[PDB]
Amino acid sequence: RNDILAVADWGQKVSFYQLSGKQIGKDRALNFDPCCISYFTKGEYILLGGSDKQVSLFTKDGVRLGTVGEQNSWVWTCQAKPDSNYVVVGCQDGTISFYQLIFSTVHGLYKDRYAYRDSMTDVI
Amino acid sequence: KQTPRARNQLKRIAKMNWNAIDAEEFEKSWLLLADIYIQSAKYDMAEDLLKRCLRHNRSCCKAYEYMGYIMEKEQAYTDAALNYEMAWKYSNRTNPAVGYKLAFNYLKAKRYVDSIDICHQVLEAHPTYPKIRKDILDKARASLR
Repeated sequence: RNDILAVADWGQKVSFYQLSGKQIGKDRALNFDPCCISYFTKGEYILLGGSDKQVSLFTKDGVRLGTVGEQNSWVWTCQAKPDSNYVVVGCQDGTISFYQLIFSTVHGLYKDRYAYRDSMTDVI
Repeated sequence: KQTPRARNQLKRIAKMNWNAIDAEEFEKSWLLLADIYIQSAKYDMAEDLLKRCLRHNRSCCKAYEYMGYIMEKEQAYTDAALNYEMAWKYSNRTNPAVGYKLAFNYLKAKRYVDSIDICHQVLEAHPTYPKIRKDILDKARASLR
């Protein structure tokens, strides 16, 4: 079985474990206590919030991609809309924020060749 | 250790009024007199002098720390937390003990997340500072739900 469990510890790390108990890769050191780990619709990106008063987007491997929102308290939950780029962030202050994530097209073209950005970390 | 002589001398000093040239000497004198009073358990007049010093200067870290200790003695956890937070901010978080007291006061006031934040700040400042992982951070973590 090829299943991945993303784990957000309070030792400030995120791990990825297989169903057999073996780990996938190394840990990803964090400088904040995580309180919410989730996924997008097709499981392509990861949402991470917590002790940092902000929400971050990560690759499915755990490489940080950018900041979704900057909040004023701990983000206790960082879910995402079931079939869209919208994300909703609820924090301890009681604030609920509904962001729409927009991804910029990064590409170049020369005559008969066209390079573009795929999966936010690859060049096709 | 000529403490009574110092107490009488500072009683005399506090009688004179503050001036624009010896402000720091005045603040040191008032702080030492507050020290003597707190040692002698004269909380009221020490509080009065500390309020005086804070009136004449709004960023005296030691005065705020003394006020936090006084409010702790009366279990004024909200006021003690505010004073300790102010002292922690103005000291540029170079005194781990102040952070310890402040996190403890948040913990007692049932403000667990702020206590955890201050504990993280202290441990980042000093990873080896003991008695904070268990006496404060662990207890705050256990009380979240």
